[PDB]
Amino acid sequence: EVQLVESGGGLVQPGGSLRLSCAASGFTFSNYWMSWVRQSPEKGLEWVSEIRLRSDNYATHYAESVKGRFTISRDNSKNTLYLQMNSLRAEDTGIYYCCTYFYSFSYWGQGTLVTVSSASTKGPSVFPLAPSSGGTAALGCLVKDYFPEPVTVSWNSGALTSGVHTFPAVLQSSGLYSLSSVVTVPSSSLGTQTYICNVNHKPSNTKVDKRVEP
Amino acid sequence: ELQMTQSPSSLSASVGDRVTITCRSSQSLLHTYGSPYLNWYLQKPGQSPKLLIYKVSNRFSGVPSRFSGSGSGTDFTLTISSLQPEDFAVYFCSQGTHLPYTFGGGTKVEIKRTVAAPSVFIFPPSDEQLKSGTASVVCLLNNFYPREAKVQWKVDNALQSGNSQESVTEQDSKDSTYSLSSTLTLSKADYEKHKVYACEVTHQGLSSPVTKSFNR
Ligand SMILES: [Mg+2]
Repeated sequence: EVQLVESGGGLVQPGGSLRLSCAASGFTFSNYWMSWVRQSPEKGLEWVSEIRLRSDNYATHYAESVKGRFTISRDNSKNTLYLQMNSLRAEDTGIYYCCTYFYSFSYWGQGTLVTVSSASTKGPSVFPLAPSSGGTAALGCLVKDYFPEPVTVSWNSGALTSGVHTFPAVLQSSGLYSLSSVVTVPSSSLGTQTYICNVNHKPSNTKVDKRVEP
Repeated sequence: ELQMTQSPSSLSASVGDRVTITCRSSQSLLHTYGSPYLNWYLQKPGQSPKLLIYKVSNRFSGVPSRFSGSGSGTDFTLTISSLQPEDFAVYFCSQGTHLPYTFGGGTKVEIKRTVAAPSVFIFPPSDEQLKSGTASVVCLLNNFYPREAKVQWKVDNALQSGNSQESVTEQDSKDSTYSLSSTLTLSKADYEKHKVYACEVTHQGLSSPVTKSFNR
């Protein structure tokens, strides 16, 4: 299958640089135009940049707001698309997507988060939301005080997925973010089944496995 | 540039209903070559957008028959013959006719289902959090519809204003409900000086507000 595996995004200061990468497979990469699209809550979906084929002498096009600061390029021999990003501004913050382009954005990569901020990274504290004692009981984990997004929560190393609800993060009065993940389970099993939430904050390389107990 | 405009901004319809989304182009998309290059995209929550319709009326590979595209000139429409719980997603119309490529603002499609009342859980601050010097109290509302709910924090029956944050999932892809997490944030000194803590939940599924509390 078509795979567009992106990397290279993250926290960066205003004025800074990031180089995005997109590794392609499952289709003849050199036969297709490629483009980058970004997404921010405030401006929605915004086409960024485009590169055409060898047979078009690698013509490129850019959105007006990135011209001169961004550079898209391709290495067909590595099946990789690039986006070099300089003089980053806060308005560049968003999710950046890698796209094959064939009259339309026909396949999209998973997306890499670019945050343009002068704040420092901060790993999270994980605290149990411990149940008390009626057929179904709820237990959870509080991921608190991290920067930047995102964190990931799984339960019992991905085994437990039934009834889990990971809530969207909230920006607090402090620049840090707080997240809650909860699971509903038969209160009978609370003595016969262990429950552990697995918290991953890639931006700070933090992995935390927290046992939740009544 | 070709400004793309979508309407309505959100809609809510029950399973099996027919939904029509309208996309308006600022200037007429060229139809001289053939079908104009108008594309429809579906974005599920926390997921990359996927091409649903291309060239006004062509279904992309694997896209179900219920999704259909139509339109001409400055007006194009997206229609789903029967709404499905899986179907709800933000829906986007984009033009490939001229640079810069432009997108509509999206149309949020939500499934309308029956009322379902939430299960409310309260959770006291952990001792480890108290050692840090802050107290976080969380109230969980689980599997409810409609989205609109009023959570209120009371500490010794004192209404609390401006020291709590809430967060809501998107609709479950299968049963179409929402869950809500509200977090009451207090300093440890403000936690120890009081005893009763409660969230009061008011929702259509409850004939009367349901409060869950603890003492500490
Ligand atoms: Mg609805």
